Amino acid sequence: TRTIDRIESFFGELGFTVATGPEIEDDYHNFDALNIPGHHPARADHDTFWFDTTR
Amino acid sequence: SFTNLKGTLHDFLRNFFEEDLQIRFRPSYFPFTEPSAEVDVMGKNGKWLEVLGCGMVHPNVLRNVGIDPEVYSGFAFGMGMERLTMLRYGVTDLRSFFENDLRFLKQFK
Amino acid sequence: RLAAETIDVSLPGRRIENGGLHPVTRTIDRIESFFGELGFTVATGPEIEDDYHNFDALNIPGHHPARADHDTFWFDTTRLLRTQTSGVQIRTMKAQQPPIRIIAPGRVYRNDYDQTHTPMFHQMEGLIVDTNISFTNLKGTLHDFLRNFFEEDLQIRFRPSYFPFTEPSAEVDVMGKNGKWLEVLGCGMVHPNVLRNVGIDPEVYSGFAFGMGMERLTMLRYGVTDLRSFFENDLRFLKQFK
Amino acid sequence: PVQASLIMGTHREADLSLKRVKTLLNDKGYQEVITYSFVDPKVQQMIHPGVEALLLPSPISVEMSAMRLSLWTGLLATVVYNQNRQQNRVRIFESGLRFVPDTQAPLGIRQDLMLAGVICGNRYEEHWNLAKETVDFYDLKGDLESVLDLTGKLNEVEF
Amino acid sequence: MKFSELWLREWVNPAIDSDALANQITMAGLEVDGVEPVAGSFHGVVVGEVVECAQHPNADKLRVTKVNVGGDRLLDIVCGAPNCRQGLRVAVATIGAVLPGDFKIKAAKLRGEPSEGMLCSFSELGISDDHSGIIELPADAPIGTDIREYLKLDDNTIEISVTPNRADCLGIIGVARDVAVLNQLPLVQPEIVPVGATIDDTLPITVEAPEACPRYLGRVVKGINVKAPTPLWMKEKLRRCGIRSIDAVVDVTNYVLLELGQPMHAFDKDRIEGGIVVRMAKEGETLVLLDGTEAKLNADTLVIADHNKALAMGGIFGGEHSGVNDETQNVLLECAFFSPLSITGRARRHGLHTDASHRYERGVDPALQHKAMERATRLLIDICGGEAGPVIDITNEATLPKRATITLRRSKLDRLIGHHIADEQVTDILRRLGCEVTEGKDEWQAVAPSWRFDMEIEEDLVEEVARVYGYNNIPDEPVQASLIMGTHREADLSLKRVKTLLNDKGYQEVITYSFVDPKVQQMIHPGVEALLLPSPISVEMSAMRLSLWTGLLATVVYNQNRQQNRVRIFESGLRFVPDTQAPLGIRQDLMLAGVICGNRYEEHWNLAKETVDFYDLKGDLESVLDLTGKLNEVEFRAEANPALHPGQSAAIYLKGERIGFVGVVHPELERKLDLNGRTLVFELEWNKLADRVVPQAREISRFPANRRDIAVVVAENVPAADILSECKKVGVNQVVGVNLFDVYRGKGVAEGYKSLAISLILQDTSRTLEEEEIAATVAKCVEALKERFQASLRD
Ligand SMILES: Nc1ncnc2c1ncn2[C@@H]1O[C@H](COP(=O)(O)O)[C@@H](O)[C@H]1O
Ligand SMILES: N[C@@H](Cc1ccccc1)C(=O)O
Ligand SMILES: N[C@@H](Cc1ccccc1)C(=O)O
Repeated sequence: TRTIDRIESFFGELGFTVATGPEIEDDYHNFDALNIPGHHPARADHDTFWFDTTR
Repeated sequence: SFTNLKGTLHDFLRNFFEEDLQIRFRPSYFPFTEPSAEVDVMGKNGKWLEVLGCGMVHPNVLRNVGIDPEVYSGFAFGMGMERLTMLRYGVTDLRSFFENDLRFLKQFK
Repeated sequence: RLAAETIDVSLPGRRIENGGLHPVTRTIDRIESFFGELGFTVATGPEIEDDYHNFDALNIPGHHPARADHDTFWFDTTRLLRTQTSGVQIRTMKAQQPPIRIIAPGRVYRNDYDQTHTPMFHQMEGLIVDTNISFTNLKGTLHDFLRNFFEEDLQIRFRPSYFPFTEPSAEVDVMGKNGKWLEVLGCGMVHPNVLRNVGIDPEVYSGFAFGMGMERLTMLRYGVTDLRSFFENDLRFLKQFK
Repeated sequence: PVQASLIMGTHREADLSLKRVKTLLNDKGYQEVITYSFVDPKVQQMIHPGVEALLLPSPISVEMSAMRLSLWTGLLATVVYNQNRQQNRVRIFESGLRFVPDTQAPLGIRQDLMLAGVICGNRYEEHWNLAKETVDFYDLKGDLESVLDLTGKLNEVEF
Repeated sequence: MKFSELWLREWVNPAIDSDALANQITMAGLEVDGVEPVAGSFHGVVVGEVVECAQHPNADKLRVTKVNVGGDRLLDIVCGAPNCRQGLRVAVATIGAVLPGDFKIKAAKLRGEPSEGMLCSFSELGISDDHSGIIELPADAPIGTDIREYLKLDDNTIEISVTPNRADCLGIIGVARDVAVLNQLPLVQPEIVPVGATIDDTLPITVEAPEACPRYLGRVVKGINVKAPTPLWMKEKLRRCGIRSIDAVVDVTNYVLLELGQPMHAFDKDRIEGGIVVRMAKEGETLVLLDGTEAKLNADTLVIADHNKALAMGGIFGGEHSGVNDETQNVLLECAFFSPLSITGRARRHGLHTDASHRYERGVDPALQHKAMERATRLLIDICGGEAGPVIDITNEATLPKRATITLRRSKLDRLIGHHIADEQVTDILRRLGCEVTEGKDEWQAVAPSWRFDMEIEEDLVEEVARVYGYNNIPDEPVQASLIMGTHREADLSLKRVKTLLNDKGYQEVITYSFVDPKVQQMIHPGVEALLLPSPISVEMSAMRLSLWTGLLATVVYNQNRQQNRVRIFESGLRFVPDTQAPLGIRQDLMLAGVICGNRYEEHWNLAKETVDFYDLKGDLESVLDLTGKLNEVEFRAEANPALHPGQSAAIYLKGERIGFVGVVHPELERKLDLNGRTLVFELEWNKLADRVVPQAREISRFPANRRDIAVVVAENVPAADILSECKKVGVNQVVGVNLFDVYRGKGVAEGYKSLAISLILQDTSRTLEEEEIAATVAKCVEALKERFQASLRD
C-alpha cells in the first residue's frame, strides 16, 4: 500500500488521474480487445483463473 | 514517443529507489504494445527481477477501441507492486506479504 | 446468555472527538493539491525579510508608494516583516535558472485590522518561467483554478490591475453576498526588470506569477462573515471546519 | 493552458510530512489554531522571563509588538480566550516559526519552524462510560510519543 | 531454450566477453537467465590410451593396467569400473591433478597393486549423471593432450527465456543470426550437402487437409543400425543444450532440432500400412502415445496417420507402436512445416509440451525443411548404417505461409520512437535482420523473411530498428503536454484519509487473498451461495470473498498461532457477491473491514488491562464514519447477522440505509476452529460513505449559554441514541447541545426501566436567555420525550 500511494504520489504530479477496474472481468477486456485473442500463448500462459468460458 | 516512455520511466525509477541500481531498459513483447520493454532490477538476493513491462500502444488496440493510430500514439506500463516493494525495502520471499504476520508488518510502520 | 447479555448498541462508543484543521490550512491544502498535479513544487521563505527581497529586487523599489501602500512593519531601515510571499519569487529565481515552477505559501504581515483585513495573514505565490509562458496561460490556469476552488458557485471578475513586478498585471475579484467585491488574488507576467535583477534573460524566458489571499479565499468559500475571526480561534468557530 | 514538460520533482521517502503530523494530532483530538506571530511582551516576558525578544517599533498595538519566541504565548492566549467563553477543556496545536534574536543568523533572528500545543481540562469530556478525570502529563507524553517518530525513529527519544 | 556458447561462436564469434555476450542477447529482447560451466574445474587430466589392461584380479573386480600418455615412461594405474577394456582411449587424471569436490591425486597402491592414478568417469569430472562409469573416448584422440582442450570444456551452457513472438530463436541458428545482426558480423553456416538418393521409388503420402500442413518432407532410409552409439560430440552438444542423450536416431532428430530449429521425427516403415495420410483426426479417434496412454482426439487435431489407424499427433508426439524400437530395420524421416494455428490448442489440451509442440505452435520456418532433411540424412547414415531414398516433397504453393510486404514511413518511425536513426543505418539493420529492402523517399519497402513470424505490420518493423540500434542509446526526453487540472470535489473523502485515521486509532493494515476456504466461510455466512472457482490453486482457496470477514478472521488465527493475539487489523478491497443484475454475475463493491480482539492496550504501567468490547469498536468506527463524513445522521440499529451475537451487534445506518455491520462474533463461530477470546468485527460499504459535508460558517453568538441536566426514566426496551436524537429536533432555535452523560438502573428506578441523565445546553444568537424561557424549552423536550417513550425523574 505504501508503494501504491507512493507511486500515485509520483504520478499524480505529472497529471495522471486514478482510474479502476472490476477485478472479475471478461474475455473481451482482459485479452480480446487488448489484441490477444483466444488462440494465443498468453491465455493459458498468463496462468489464468477462468470462471466459465468468458467470465 | 518512446523517448517519452524511457524518460518517464527513468525519472520514476530514480525516485522509487533512491538510486539503488542496477536497472535494465530492456526489450520485450506484449501483444498490446510494440515496441515494448521491461525494466528488471537486481539489488541482490541474486538474479534480476522483472518489475514492470511497458510499450508504445499497438495500433490494433487503439483502433480496437475507437482511437486513430494515424493521429495519436501512447504508452502504457504494468507495474508489479509487491516485487517493487520486495526490492525497495529488501523483503526476500514475496509470498510473505499475504501471510500477514504482525511482526513482518510492524517494521513497515 | 445470548438474550440476557444483550447491550444497547446505540450508546455512544469510546473515543476522543476528532480534530480538523483550521480553515486557512484547509484552503492551503486544497490549493497545494490543485497545483501539485501541475507540477508546482512547494517553496518557503523566511517571514523576516529585508529591503532587497520584499521590495527592491521585486522592482519596487524604495521611493515607491508601495512600501507605504503595503502598510509595512519595519524593524529598521532594512529588516522588515514580509509584506508578501513575493520574496520567494526572487529568492527561488536567484538559486536556479529556468525551467522553474513553484507555489509558495507563507504568512505575510501588514498594518490594518478591519472586517476584511488583518495585521497577519497568508499568501500563496505561484511562479512559472520558461520559454513558452504567456498571458493566455495565466488566464487559462487561474480560470481553471477558480473553477475547482469554488467549484463554480461564485461570481468572479478578471480585470487589469498594477504590480511593479508584473506587467500586464491583473486581479481577480470575487463577489460574495455583502459587501461586495473581494480582492482574492493578484497576478501578471513577470516584469522584465524583475527578471534581469534576478539573473534570468527576459529575451529568452517569460513567466507568470501570482499571489492569492488565503483568508479571503477561505471566507468566500465557507462564507465567513469576518476575516478577523480567523485568528481569534474560538473553538466553536474552528470546530465547524472539522 | 500551458504546454510544459511533465518532469517529476525529487521526492525523498525518508522525509516526514507536517501534514501527516497534523493528522496524527487531529486523530488524537487536538484542534489546529493559527495565532498571530506578534504577541504581547508583558506576557511573553512572563512565560519567558528575561530571554527577550525582537521588539517591533511602531507596531499595530502594544499587546502585538513582540515577535514570538515560541508558540506558547499565543497558544495560552487561545486557551484563555475560550476558557473565558466559558468552554473549559481546550486542546490545540499549531505549527509556525518562532523568532529568537541570534547574531550569527541571517539578519538578527533565527526563524525556526516549531510545532506546539496545549491540552487542559478533562481527558475524555462528559461521557456515559468513560472516566471524568482531568488531563495529565502522561496524556501529553503519549500524544507526543505518537507524534514522536513512532512516525519516524522512535526510540532515541529521551525525556 | 539452452545453448552452448562455443557452438554459437562456431556460427558467429564476436570478440567480446562471455559476459558481454549474455548482456548483449538480453538487450536483444530474449533474457539470458542462466550461465553454467559445462564441467567442474581441474587441471592435469589428459587423454591417453591403455595399451595393456593386465588382469588382475587378486582383488576381484579390479583390473591392473599399464596406461600411456605422451611424456613417456609408461604410467601404471589400477581401475575397476567394470567396462575397463583392452585398448580404450581414455580420460586420466595424472599424478598431481585436482578434481572437483577438490580431492588430491596422490600415489598409493590400491590393493598392494600398483600405485596411483585414477582413470576418470563423467561424474567424477563435474558433468553429472553416470554412464556405466569410466569415460570411453572415440579412439584417435590426441594421445597426450588435455581433455579440457580436446573436449572443448571451456564452455558454458547459457539458458534463455524466449517470448512467444520471434519464434526464430529456438534453434541455435536463429539465435546466432540475431547475435550476428548485433555485432554487424556475418553468420557462418555449416556446409549442408544434399545426399542424393540410392534406393527404391517410395511411399504413398497424401495430405488430407493441406491448410494445416502445407509442406511435408518424407525420406525412407533402409536398414539402419538402431543401437549405434551416438558419437561423443553429438552426445555433448545435445547434452549441453539440456537434452539427455537417449538413443541414436532419436538423438539426431534432437540434434537437427537444436541446430536448425526443425522438429524431425522418425518411424518404422514396417508398421505403417498403405502409405501415410496427414489428416485431421475423426472425432474421438484414440491414439496410444509414446508413453502408455491413448487420447480422445477432437476433430480439429491433425494426425500423422497410416492407411487404417492413427500413429502420432501432428507435430506434437508419437505412438507406443509407430516409433523406433528394438528390431527396427528401416525408417521414414518426417521433416515438415505446420501452420501454427493448427497446432496452438492441442498439446496442452492433453497436457503435453514437447520440444516440437513448442516450436510448431509459434512457427517453424517454412523454408527450412529441405535443409533439415539433408543434415538429418547425412547424420544418420554416418552414425548408423543404411542408405538413402527419394525426398518425398509434398508441398502446397497456396497454404504455405505467405510473407508480406511492409511499408515503413520515415515519419511514423520518427513519430513513434522520438529519436532520429540515420536513414543509412535503418536500411542496414533491416536488411541484416533478413529483409529485402527498397528505400523509397521518406519510406521503406520491407519483405519479411520466411523465418520471422512476428513481422506483419509497420510497428512490428520499428520494434526491430529500436531493438538493434539499442535501447541503451535511445535518449530520454520528458513528455510535453498541457497542464489542465481535472475536476476535484471537496465533498468527497479519500480512503487514504480513513486508513490513516483508522491506523491512528491503533490498527494494522492487512492484505488478504480475495479467494478463500469455501468450507470456512460457510461457518461465517451460512450457505449463502458463493461464486465458484472451478480449477483453483487449492480447495482451501476456491471461493471469491463476500466479506473480508473471512480473510480477516483467517488473519487473526494466523498470528494467534504465532503465540500472539492482540490483533487490530482492517482491510480494504472488494467483495464478490453473486447477482444476476450485476455487470456479469457478481456485485463487485468496494468495502472496509476490520477486527479487534484481546487487550484494549498491551501491558502498560498505568492503563487498565481490561479486554476490548463493543463500544471500543463502536467508538473506533464512530471516529471514522463521521466527524470525517457527516455523522449525526448515522445510527446503530440492533440486528441479527447470522455470524455475530444478536444482543451485542448492530447494523450501521446513515440517513435511512444500511451501510454496514459491527459486532462481536457469535460464540460457537469463535470456537469453530478459530481461536482464543471474544473478537469484534465490522464491515462498511465504502462507496456509501465516501463523501462528506463541505461546511458553511454559521454565526457564533457572544451570549453565554446555559446547561440544563434532565433525568429521563425509560423502559430498557428503548434505545438511548433515539432519546437524544429526539431532543435535537424538538430542538429548533435553540437547544444547541445534547449529551448523554449517564445511564443508571436498579435501586430507586422502576425495575426494567433505566434513567438517562442528559444535559441540554441552551444558547441564543439574538438575546442572553431568560430564566423562564429556559424552563419552557426544556419542557418542550421533556414533553416530547413522553410523546414517544415515557418520562422522567430520578436516578
Ligand atoms: N488581511 C488581509 N488578508 C488578505 N489580504 C490582505 C489583507 N490585508 C491586505 N491584504 C492585501 O490587499 C491587497 C489588495 O486588496 P485590498 O485591501 O482589497 O485593496 C492584496 O495584496 C491582499 O492580499
Ligand atoms: N500485464 C502486462 C502489463 C503491461 C502493460 C502495458 C505495457 C506492457 C505491459 C505485463 O504482464 O507486464
Ligand atoms: N498581494 C500580492 C499580489 C501579487 C503577487 C505576485 C504576483 C502578482 C501579484 C502582492 O502584492 O505581492
